[PDB]
Amino acid sequence: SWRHLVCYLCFYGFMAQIRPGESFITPYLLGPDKQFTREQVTNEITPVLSYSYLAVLVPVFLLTDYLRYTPVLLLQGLSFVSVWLLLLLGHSVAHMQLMELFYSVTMAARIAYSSYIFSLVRPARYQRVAGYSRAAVLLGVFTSSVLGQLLVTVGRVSFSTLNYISLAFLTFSVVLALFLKRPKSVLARMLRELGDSLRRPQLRLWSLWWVFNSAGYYLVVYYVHILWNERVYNWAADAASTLLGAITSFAAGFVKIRWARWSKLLIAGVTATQAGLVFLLAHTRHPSSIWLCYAAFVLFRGSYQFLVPIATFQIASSLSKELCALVFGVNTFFATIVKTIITFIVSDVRGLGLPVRKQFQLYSVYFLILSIIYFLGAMLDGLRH
Ligand SMILES: CN1c2c(nc(N)[nH]c2=O)NC[C@@H]1CNc1ccc(C(=O)N[C@@H](CCC(=O)O)C(=O)O)cc1
Repeated sequence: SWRHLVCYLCFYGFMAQIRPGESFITPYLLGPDKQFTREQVTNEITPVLSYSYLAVLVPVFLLTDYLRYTPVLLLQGLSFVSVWLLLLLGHSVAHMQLMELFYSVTMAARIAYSSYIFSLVRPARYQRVAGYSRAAVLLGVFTSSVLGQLLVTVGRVSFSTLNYISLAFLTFSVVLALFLKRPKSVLARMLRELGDSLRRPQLRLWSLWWVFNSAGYYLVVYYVHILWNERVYNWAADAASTLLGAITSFAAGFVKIRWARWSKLLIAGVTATQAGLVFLLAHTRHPSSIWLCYAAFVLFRGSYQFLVPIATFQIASSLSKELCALVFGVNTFFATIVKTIITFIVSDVRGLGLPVRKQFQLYSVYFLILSIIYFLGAMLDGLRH
């Protein structure tokens, strides 16, 4: 299986992220297809995603490496199929809450594929496979967005037919996941090994990056989404951003930079670049600079997605046991915790309610201080002689 091991896995990663009808879930609900209201979707349906995500991210990471990453990938595929079954056949708001819960389950289980990538290949070329995997996933997301948008805009396709197409694609993704090769008080032993592994320098630094920079990137992405929502150029920017992320993840898969040294400077410079990109993003105004702003966000996802195929790799090379998925899940869970803490701090009305521009200035400052802390840490241990 020289061709059936990593090529097939990246093929499945690409085809499992194809969902032409995913990007139009809201407008499909708000129309002469479900007869929903904006208030119903934005109170009783959308927050169910957040509730379920920061509840189901825990068991998924806790047991995902125990059952060898294949059954939970099949569960993610079946959960996408269940999401689209609820979408095609759902009237009460309870069914849409169930659909949001299942979509949250898939979002939680993405880490399972992220770690199954490392569980398959031999622990030597981890980086070159992480890059390929992230590139395949981002190509899948970009293809899904492009296909859905061109099907609804260039062609004349009703949302029902698009959702049927997406259901067929998800069924094929489940069929593809069926054939994946399954690799070879447990909680106390796992926690002890987790604490033992966190003492390593590279794993510690990159886990901190995943906890903080990923949370910042999620916050920035969601708030650019709401800011642009608050039109064809929106999908154009999102698709271009995903494409640049895929290209940069492939490049990171090809990167040869040493990691014992010349690594903290790398993360510091990448985070500083992200801070500058958000800095430019916040202060765009009525003039055509918005177009230039449209580029900056793309470069934003051209930076964070340049480090995920590296970070995961650098965590896969520092975990002696087969706990490469528990650490990824802990990092994602804590990133979600940090993101929701910040959202409670600023986004909510009961919190420090500020305009979106103020939020983006605050995120620029937060990325800048993260990069400054990383730079200070790099300089503190620079000599050690
Ligand atoms: C279905 N969800 C939803 C909706 N719209 C409504 N009205 N209700 C919903 O529940 N639109 C899609 C949304 C899903 N929300 C999200 C949240 C995060 C990501 C997300 O993780 N995007 C990745 C892109 C790359 C990838 O998929 O791996 C990211 O980097 O943020 C996707 C959808």
